[PDB]
Amino acid sequence: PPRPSSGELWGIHLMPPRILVECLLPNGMIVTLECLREATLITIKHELFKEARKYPLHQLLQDESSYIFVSVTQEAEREEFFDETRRLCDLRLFQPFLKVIEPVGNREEKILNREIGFAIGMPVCEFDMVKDPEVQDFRRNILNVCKEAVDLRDLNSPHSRAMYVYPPNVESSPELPKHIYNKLDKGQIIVVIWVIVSPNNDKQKYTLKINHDCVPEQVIAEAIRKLEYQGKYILKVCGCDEYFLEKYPLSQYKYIRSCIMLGRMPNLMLMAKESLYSQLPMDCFTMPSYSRRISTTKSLWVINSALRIKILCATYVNVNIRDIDKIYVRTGIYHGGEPLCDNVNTQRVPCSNPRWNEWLNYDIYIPDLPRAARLCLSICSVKGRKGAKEEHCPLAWGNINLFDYTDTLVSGKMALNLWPVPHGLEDLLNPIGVTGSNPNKETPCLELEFDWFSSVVKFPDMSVIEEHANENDKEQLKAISTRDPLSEITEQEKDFLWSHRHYCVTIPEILPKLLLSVKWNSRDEVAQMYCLVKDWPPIKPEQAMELLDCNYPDPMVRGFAVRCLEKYLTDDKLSQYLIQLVQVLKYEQYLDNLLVRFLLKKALTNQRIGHFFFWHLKSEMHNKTVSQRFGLLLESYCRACGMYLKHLNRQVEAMEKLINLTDILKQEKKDETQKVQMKFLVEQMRRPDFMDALQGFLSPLNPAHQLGNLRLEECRIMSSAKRPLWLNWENPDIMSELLFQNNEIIFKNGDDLRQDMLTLQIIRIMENIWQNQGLDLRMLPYGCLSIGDCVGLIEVVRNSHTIMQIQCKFNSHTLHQWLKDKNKGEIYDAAIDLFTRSCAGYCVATFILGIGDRHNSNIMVKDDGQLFHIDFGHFLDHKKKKFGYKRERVPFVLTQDFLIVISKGAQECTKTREFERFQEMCYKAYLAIRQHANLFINLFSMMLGSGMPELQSFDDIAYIRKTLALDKTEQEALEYFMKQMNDAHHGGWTTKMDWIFHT
Amino acid sequence: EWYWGDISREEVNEKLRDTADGTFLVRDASTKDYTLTLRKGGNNKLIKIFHRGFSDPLTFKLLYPVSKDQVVKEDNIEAVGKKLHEYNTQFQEKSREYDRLYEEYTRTSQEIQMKRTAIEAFNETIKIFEEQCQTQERYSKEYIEKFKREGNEKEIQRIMHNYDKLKSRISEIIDSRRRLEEDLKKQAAEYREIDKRMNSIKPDLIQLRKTRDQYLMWLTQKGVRQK
Ligand SMILES: Cc1nc(NC(=O)N2CCC[C@H]2C(N)=O)sc1-c1ccnc(C(C)(C)C(F)(F)F)c1
Repeated sequence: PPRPSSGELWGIHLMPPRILVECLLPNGMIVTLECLREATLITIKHELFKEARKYPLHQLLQDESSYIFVSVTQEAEREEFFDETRRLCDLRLFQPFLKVIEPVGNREEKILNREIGFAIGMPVCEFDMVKDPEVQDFRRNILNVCKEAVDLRDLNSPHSRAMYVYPPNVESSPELPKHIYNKLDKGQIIVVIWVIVSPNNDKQKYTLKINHDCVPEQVIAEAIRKLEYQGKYILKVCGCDEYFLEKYPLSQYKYIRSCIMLGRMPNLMLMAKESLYSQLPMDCFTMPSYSRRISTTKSLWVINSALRIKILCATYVNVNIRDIDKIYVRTGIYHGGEPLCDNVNTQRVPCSNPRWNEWLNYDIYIPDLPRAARLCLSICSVKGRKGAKEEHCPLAWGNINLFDYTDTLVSGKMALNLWPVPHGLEDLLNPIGVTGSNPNKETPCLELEFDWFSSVVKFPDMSVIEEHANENDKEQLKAISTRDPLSEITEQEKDFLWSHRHYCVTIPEILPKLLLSVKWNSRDEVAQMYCLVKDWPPIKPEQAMELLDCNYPDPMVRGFAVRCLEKYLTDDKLSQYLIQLVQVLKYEQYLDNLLVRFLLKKALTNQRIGHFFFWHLKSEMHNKTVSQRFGLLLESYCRACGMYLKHLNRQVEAMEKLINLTDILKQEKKDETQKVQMKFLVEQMRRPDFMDALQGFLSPLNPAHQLGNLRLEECRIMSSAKRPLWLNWENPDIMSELLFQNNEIIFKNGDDLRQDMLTLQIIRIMENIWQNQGLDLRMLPYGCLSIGDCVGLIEVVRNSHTIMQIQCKFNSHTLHQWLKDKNKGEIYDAAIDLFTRSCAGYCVATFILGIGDRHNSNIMVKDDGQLFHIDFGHFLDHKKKKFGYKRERVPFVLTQDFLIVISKGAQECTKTREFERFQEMCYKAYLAIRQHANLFINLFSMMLGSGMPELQSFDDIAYIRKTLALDKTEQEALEYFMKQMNDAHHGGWTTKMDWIFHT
Repeated sequence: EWYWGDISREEVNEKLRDTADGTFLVRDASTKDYTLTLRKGGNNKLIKIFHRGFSDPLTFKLLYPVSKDQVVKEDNIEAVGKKLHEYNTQFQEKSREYDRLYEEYTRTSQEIQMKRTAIEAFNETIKIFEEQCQTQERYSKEYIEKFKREGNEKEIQRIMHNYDKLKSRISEIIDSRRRLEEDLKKQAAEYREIDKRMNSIKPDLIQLRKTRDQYLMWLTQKGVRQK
């Protein structure tokens, strides 16, 4: 199983400096050897074989070099230690013992399987054990994706190898927004090209004035001038591992686009193609042993009977017999989150005797069962003690697919281990939850019985399914297609949409609404919908993503969505929405599907995608609902990612050391002072095992950032209760002085960072919409990555302080005076403008999202005036359950301190031309998000099964429908936003004209 | 009375949740004139009522209507406000107790998993150490026989001393596993008790919130209106 902790032994976080190790010799002798904690296995083996001469039967011992050590790890695995350079403290030993054996079996395969097991947090040998044929079929069949990707990487070597490892970090379009193009001097960019001249590695500066749309080769051509040369070189960003290897306009590269925007000087480095081409290892994939092993009918439409399922008994329930009256089994037949017929309950039985032996009859004809049909069930309790009032509560839930991965309808007897009810879920059924039995068998087990039809029942083939077997309305269809995914759809509209299903093809983006109009409990309507899906024109990827959420479970519908992504989703947008795409994998009925194949292919053909794909899957390996699926997926990724596996193992081991160090501070050393904790911190960090693991690896926040040597004098335990570690590394890039010299990251062990990760992603998407519309509202979506169960990394924003830090260094003018002192003379206006623009972005984003209340400690300001928010924690209607009030809060109220800055110290702050301009930025920002409401609703909808407590149902998403006033007109929505700002600030918010909203 | 005014789609969903077929209520359109919501096949059907019902010409089954049960049974605002304060105080206390119970539930469930993994590691360790006894036995027999016939007493004693060391270590590992199995057995029982406590608090917490929300709605209704 996965490691209980990150400690050096079971029940011991750190080994003492010297430790007794029990060594089991192959002659049956036991030798106790005192070893140094950091000693390598080669040292220990040499020390052991010298000592073994002083023991009986020594003559039976072959040469020292003929053996390796084996031991039990904290994962309960018998691990063979082929790499004898490893230290005793890094072996993850369960107990301090080592057994001496002769190496047997496939050495190469065992070494790779260990490296994969380490990356994923679980031994790969656990998969070989699994009896489920769906699991063994996935392991074998996914290898075609692995093979396809690896060949495509070596196809045009070494360029295709360079494009894999260092893909172009580019925007989705070369088109420049007005305010960005106008920052250029007649469509021309001033760029600085640096050259490392050998043999003394001197830096030469070349200032080039070229067109913005100049392709990288053209930039090189000009550097020569200030024939043979043009084609022998490559461009790299100074200070990081980002390369310009593809023929894109220079301005389309995010670094350049960002440089134009910020009015910053782009600092590039020119180097020879071969200097990079040589450093790229030729990646090799090898077919695993399990791909070379000897493994281990009627149609549904001819079955003339209604659906029925027998509920036998449950092993037990955990209820207080004096508090609950009865228990029963609630069941339902679902297609997504939509029941296909009414829910059916068993009879109520005593708490102490969970036995039903009841056939439940469903209002559905067996041939009418759609392909993605699921049985959603739970054991519920009933308390009927006040009047005729009853309180029904779920005890445990479970979901099953009525058809398996081979299209076989469930039959005979089935035992299902039920799952605990998620925190906050009050619904009796959990249809959004995963399918299958709980791997933990020490849970209530519900015995079921499905019907037998004297044979194996199979879902009809596609050929059989394509049986055919049979002016103002244009404006109405255009209106329905523009509505948000969670807007109300009437039965009249459903009938209207189904009637015009063949004309719907002319407006392809109407498909999600048309699919919700279909009667999924009718094989006649579904067969017709299937024929339309097959020939349906492709929709935009941002629209296709909706068809991957928990509301669209149909494999043909999901198949269509994947094909739109394969054809139109750019690597930029895939990286942007990767968090959502990994999450919707949890909604997939089966392990093998088109979405998992598409994502794995992309992760194995672009290392930027691969890096975050690995960490998003790895971060959830602790969660038993997805552990097997994500483990199998990660195995296939690690088997084919090439050399990147070694870089990922370095990140994994550096993270494990940090988890262990913080566990010590939070557990054993919890009652010690900051001073005593800091002494232990510096001493432990200076050990060779720690220095080796925490230096010279890639940043998990950004793999283009190299983490060199630690600056230990800058490393510290923060004053917060969870004991966050502030860490500082040197940037080892030869031209680090041009980007940043210090890479600072906060490591936090204790808080769930998933909600903050999602908020920071949403902020980044909002900022991009704003920029692409001519609105320069600078946000600061700092890096945040969850790496496990309530463990993650936060990117430090340097030269920034909280409002409280500024105030403690006061009156309402302190903040403005502080900004004046930091931005003197001619740079003052730029600071006020940046504060104003950043304020407007944060004002709008926080109001739309309903994030946690702002105060002086969760608002930060950079020296240059850039304002930003930290520690989001909460979002949406997080105060509804707690206080029951029906309101849309304004978390970021612009107090006098903020108004004084915006108005440059004016007496009447709201009456200024500065405040009028600020209001206009807010109004435009708000309407820009409202116009893109579908994307945000879809992004939140794709996160419903993530397990975040504040994002559990479509009703939680309803909050954004209110803040964006989606049921109102654009004019009413703006009046609504102004009213919210006026109510929160006690007046001050104005506009131009009430009746038509024209200046 | 089935007419419910300016209540959201989400409020209707809560009122129609797990209800029988035919259950309905007419509310103000979400901004468009009136919406009829009918419970059919475990789903809430939205039927628009156009005004100039839902048929081609507006010539102006619905079995059970959701009517506007009085949870609040007080005369005046002061008594209602006093009761809201009492229910809200009990609610916040019970919510805090539930959160504390949930954290202990998670911690216990996690520690149970850690102990279960460690037991498997103990089982694998004990096997290795027993295999070592067996290895020592297979080799020892032929050498013990030789040293006895040769007359080396101190050599047989050395082989015996090492075997005793191996057996005492095995006994210590076995006893450590036995103690872990005991701690797991006691923690598994603690888990069931925490699950039971949470299964008792959950219905009471939901009823308390609903009553609090009802008294809040009464106060809003009786107080000075318009916004
Ligand atoms: C993005 C960011 N940047 C920072 N920068 C500084 O703290 N600086 C930078 C200058 C010195 C120092 C200071 N202001 O004293 S803190 C920070 C941040 C973001 C999100 N959460 C946090 C915490 C502290 C709540 C967490 F999670 F780590 F515990 C911090």
